[PDB]
Parts: sequence; C-alpha cells; structure tokens
Amino acid sequence: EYPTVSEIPVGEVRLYQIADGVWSHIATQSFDGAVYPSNGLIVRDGDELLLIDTAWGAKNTAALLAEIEKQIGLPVTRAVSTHFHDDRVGGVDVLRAAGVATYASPSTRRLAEVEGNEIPTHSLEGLSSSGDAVRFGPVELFYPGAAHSTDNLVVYVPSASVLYGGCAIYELSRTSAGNVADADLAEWPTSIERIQQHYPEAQFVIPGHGLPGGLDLLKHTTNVVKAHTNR
Ligand SMILES: [Zn+2]
Ligand SMILES: [Zn+2]
Ligand SMILES: [Zn+2]
Repeated sequence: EYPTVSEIPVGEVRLYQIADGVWSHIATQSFDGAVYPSNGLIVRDGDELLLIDTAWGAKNTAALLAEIEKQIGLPVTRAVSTHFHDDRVGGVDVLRAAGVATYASPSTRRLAEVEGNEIPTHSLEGLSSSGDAVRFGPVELFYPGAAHSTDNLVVYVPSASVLYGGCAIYELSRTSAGNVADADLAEWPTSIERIQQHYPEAQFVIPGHGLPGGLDLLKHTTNVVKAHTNR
C-alpha cells in the first residue's frame, strides 16, 4: 500500500515501485503546524536514472539520493523540476553538488529567480506554448497551460502508462483548493482538458501531494477548482 504521513517522519524518504523501472518518491515537510506529504518520480533510462522533482528541501533531497543508492544502486544523472515552488526546486543545490544535471523550462527558471528560490542549471526548449510536448530520455514532458502555476509541466512515461501530474492535479481526499496564490483559476480547467486529450490511455495518475489513482483525478481537480472559483 502507498505510504502516508504517519509512516514517514520529516527527513526520511520512501520509494514506491509503480511499474518496471518506474518509482515514486515520497517525503514530508511541516508547514504552519501541520504535516504534508509530497511526491516525485524516478524513471530508469538504461543504466542511469532520471529524477522528476526534489524531495522538498536540502535535507530531504540528500536523504533521497542516499535511499536511491541503497535501494536501486544506479546513478541519477539528470533531474527535471516541474514548477518554481520549493517542493519542486528546493534541493537543486544538493543535486548539483552531487553531479546531477538539473533542468527546467525557461519560464520556471525566471520565476524561481524572482522568488529567490534555487535555480535549475539547464533550460528545456520546446515547451513555451500550451499543448507543447517534447521527449526527454524515457519520458515525455508536456506544458498544458497555466493551472496551479503559470509554468507547471506534466510528465508521461509511455512504457508504463504513468502520468505524473504534479501540483496541477489534486488527490481525491482533497476537497478544497490548496495554495492558489500563484494559480490561474480561469485557465486551470482548460489546461486539465488538454491533459485528458493528450493522455487518454494513462493507467496510473500521480498527484503532487497524496495518493495515486486513475484519470478520475483530472475531473476531481476541475470540480474543486470550479467550486473555489464560485466562492
Ligand atoms: Zn506549487
Ligand atoms: Zn506542491
Ligand atoms: Zn471528486
């Protein structure tokens, strides 16, 4: 069964195997006196690994690298951050010092700089217009349009039919909108429909926080966003 907060204390990281050569990584962080979980992805690319997102902070990200070497034993050579917030880029400096090449879209890199957050080194081309997709090793990267943030990317693993939605997709147990200070509420439902149109065959869907499910998570997120819009 999928790990939850009660089973992970801050500073530790769990790995969960989704399919052959595809794992999620789960970590926790405190904020405002509550404890929140957070997901990223690991995908095998021959004899190397691609990482999607940090584990939300420098200490957690060092623990993530140690857990990968203990449990998988292959080198992490590249990492992609899916938007500019600290649960996605916090820990980029640890990755860089370990020899991992770090990547994000130019939009993400600019917004991280304005915020004073850590800045991935390399710029991903071909993702500036809504509906754009590019291949990056064993995954496809897709820019659906503005949603949780103006820069948010989603990631698809074709060999395993795994769709990683990041923070643009909510878990089923979340019934109210989360942090929306940087969101585009007007465009978020349209961006979700672009994901459904491009990846209708997805079998596993991973939100940025909480439990995986199926494609139902997309309509669920639209329902929650529209209710918040009508507040
Ligand atoms: Zn975010
Ligand atoms: Zn998030
Ligand atoms: Zn729902």
